Amino acid sequence: GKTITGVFNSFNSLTWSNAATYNYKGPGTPTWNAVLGWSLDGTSASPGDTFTLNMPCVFMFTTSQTSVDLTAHGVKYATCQFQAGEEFMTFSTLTCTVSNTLTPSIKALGTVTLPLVFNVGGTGSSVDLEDSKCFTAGTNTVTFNDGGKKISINVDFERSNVDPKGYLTDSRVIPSLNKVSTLFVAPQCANGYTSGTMGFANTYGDVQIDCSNIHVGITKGLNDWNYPVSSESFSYTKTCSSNGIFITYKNVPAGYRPFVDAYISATDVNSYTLSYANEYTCAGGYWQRAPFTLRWTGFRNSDAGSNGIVIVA
Repeated sequence: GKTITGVFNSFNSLTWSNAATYNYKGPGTPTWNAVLGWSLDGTSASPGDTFTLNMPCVFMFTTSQTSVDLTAHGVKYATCQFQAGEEFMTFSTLTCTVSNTLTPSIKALGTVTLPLVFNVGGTGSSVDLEDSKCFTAGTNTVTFNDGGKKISINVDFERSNVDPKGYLTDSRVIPSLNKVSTLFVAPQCANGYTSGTMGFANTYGDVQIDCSNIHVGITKGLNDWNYPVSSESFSYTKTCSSNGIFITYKNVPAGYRPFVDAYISATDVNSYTLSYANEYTCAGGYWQRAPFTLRWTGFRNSDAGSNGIVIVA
């Protein structure tokens, strides 16, 4: 029937719950539990009606579930659907629907908790690049929307403990494609890069590179969690197979960091290994060829649930 608004009306709590062993409290590190207040009124809301909650800068929900129910006392008065932004968009949403239990008489209240990770960058995609300027370390204000009607809360974010002068890698799962997105940023040559090679290959036949979905570029500095803030182009040659992706670059400018990121499929996405190529000759003669191998593991999923109170009137 109608498309109601203002159901989610309060941002009660936004608290971190380290999913795995991350050594900092960042928005890009799971899991952040958003507790939101909701209220449905039978007099003004009818079964079938629909409401969206729009959540900017939220990458995905760190749960295997595809929906969460608004449940006041073992009873379900609405079903909500998770729509992760991932790499498709900069925001995620909750598309909900009123259940047939919400009769004119019934008024349901309560809270819902939502395991969410933010997108503070991670690839050259327009999506991550915009979302890479969404938060900064320290005290931040996070705002969700319900159709013109906003709910906000303050939260403290910590920067990364990894020193941004060395080589930097990260990884992040994309469930809607069964793909893991990984990143590689060469060590910092403060005055620019003369030459260099950089990439990553699979190890022992479990990893494959999605050649179609690569990004290669240079970043003018980085954001607080060691992710690219912008992707320009520069002078490289590109070799890419389903086995592994490598570039040989030249003629870099001071203040810029070269990076390469790509979609992959590994057998067990919560345990895999990659081999990284690493030469760089700085603007300064410091030629050094330092390849390595890095193992990548899993996150600890959480649950979305709700509780509530009902008033039969």
